[PDB]
Amino acid sequence: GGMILLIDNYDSFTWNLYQYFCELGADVLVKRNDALTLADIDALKPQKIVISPGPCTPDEAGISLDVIRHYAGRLPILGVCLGHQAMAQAFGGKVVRAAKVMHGKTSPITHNGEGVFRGLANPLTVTRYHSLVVEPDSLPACFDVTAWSETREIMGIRHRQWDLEGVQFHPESILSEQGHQLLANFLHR
Amino acid sequence: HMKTLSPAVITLLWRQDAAEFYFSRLSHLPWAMLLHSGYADHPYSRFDIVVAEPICTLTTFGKETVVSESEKRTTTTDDPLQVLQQVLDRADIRPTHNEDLPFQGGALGLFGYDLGRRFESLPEIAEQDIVLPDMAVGIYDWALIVDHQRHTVSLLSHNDVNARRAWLESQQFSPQEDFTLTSDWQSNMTREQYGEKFRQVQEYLHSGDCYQVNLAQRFHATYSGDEWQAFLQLNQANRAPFSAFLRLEQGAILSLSPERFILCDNSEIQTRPIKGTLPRLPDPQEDSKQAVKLANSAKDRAENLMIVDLMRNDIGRVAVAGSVKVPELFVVEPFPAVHHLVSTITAQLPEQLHASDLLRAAFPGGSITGAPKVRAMEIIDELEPQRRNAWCGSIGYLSFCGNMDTSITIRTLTAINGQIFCSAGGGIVADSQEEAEYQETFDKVNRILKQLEK
Ligand SMILES: N[C@@H](Cc1c[nH]c2ccccc12)C(=O)O
Ligand SMILES: [Cl-]
Ligand SMILES: [Cl-]
Ligand SMILES: [Cl-]
Ligand SMILES: [Cl-]
Ligand SMILES: [Mg+2]
Ligand SMILES: [Zn+2]
Repeated sequence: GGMILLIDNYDSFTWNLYQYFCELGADVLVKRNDALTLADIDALKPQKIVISPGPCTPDEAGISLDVIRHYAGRLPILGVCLGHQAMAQAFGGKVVRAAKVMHGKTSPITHNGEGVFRGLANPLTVTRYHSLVVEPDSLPACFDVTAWSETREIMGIRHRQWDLEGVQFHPESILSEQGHQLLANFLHR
Repeated sequence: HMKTLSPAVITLLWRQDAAEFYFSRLSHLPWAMLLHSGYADHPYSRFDIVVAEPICTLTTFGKETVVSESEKRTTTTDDPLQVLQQVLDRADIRPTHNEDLPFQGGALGLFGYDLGRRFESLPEIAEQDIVLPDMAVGIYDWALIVDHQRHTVSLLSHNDVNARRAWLESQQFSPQEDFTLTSDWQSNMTREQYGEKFRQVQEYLHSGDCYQVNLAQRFHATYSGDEWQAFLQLNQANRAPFSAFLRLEQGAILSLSPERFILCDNSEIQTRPIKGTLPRLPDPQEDSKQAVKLANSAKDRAENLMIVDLMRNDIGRVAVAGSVKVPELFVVEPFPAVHHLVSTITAQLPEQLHASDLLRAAFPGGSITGAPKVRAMEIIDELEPQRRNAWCGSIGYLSFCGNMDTSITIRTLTAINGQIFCSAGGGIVADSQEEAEYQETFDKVNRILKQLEK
């Protein structure tokens, strides 16, 4: 029995994520990255937090980084695309150009059946809208990689101790398989 | 409000052509409007709607809406769809839904593409060379409904349906001088100039500004004679289920649109984005093959799903809770000129919203702008020489009962002070190819353009 806070980082498909979560029975509060402070979050008392995709860098994602630093190990956090990159960067990871431009291409990803991939089919076909990946050689030791592209780019990370996980792709997208079961893992873990 | 009672209905004599027969005599009256299902065999081709003689009109040019009643005329800078909803509410006609009578009176007319500039801040690079409203909507307290499923012709009115029957039967039809084109068709761009714009768009897709852009060209010719005779012959040939003839104060809109923008039927929302087209082929064996090539083309399925993701988001902003579903993907719909790839998104309108609020959230269509929508529109304004005006807007109705249906005004001509305009576009992705997409525009309107050449 808990509200989910979706931090909107001004993506074009933010309501697709809100609707997917609503389809799964979740009470979602949508607040924008510049419309919330960490103190405001404490009083809203969320049970879980999702950092939405966005066109900006983690630095320009308002309170996104601030939220990860403060709530890591206190509340479950999911990061999607930008939210995933912000998650990596907050622990000392770097973001880099992808291999090629990935504008609504789908791609098969292999995974280890851990975190949000618990119970899901392997491989999984998913869509990427954005052209930046987490740098593997830089990835902090506190994260396992949960999924890889055909190219061995990072498509998911999970913290080894705390409930906080990131996916590079768009599960909310109709082009992406088992988006519902993926987000249901996060919701009901 | 004051009138919750259902409108009085009179059934007239069934004939398949009832709408063209009754509308002939009204075709010359400003604010006379026909929505025609093109006589199409199509799951969304059932109703022809005829209105005229509105109790109230709304005209939007730029930041001003003029609302004209009998003698009263007001001007306002307010949101045009908020003004429209206020006028509907102020009419104090509130009937229950009737599945057989989807428009029970209310608003009907044109929402032009450049009405979108009232909902988003956009650059002003493209040249405004057609003076015709961004919104031209009449309020009607009556209608004539032709139902091709029940084979019924219904005349409804919230005033005196008997007087309206007589008023209608009393009007008579002196066929006007026949339509002729008095010049050849001429594009607003050379094939060279298309390229320069096609390359500039792909340059913008590589930067990852946007993922998709509908790039359009416009053909113009001079004409003389009655636009209604042109429409009768185009309507026959195009069999398009979202066809319309609007007589405006400034000119006529001849819509042969096959595309539905948004339907709101007893709070059940539906949108059917067209994205993906292959031309139709002479040999009936080779043409059945095109329908499978189109359905099974990975490039074309990708482009479509991008637009489904866009429409899911536009509708999802305002839809109820977890109501946004995608019940059907990549159905191929054959039309005389072209096969089209059509996907359908459904949702529920919350009781706190109106169909007008739904229309504001989604307008203009993702299917004819691109993704992200605002950047696609920025680029379109930057590269297309002239504003789109009535083309790639919407024609449709907002019933007093709460229902709505709208088109996208593709395959739509504007006829104004002796000039006739026809536009054709096509979705551009990084993968797509200059000559294919240039030729795609021609394939979309050639039968239209050539049918009018004599
Ligand atoms: N085809 C629609 C009615 C319709 C015809 N042409 C239109 C143009 C715009 C909006 C609706 C329409 C139906 O059966 O209900
Ligand atoms: Cl198209
Ligand atoms: Cl299939
Ligand atoms: Cl579904
Ligand atoms: Cl077109
Ligand atoms: Mg195409
Ligand atoms: Zn992304």
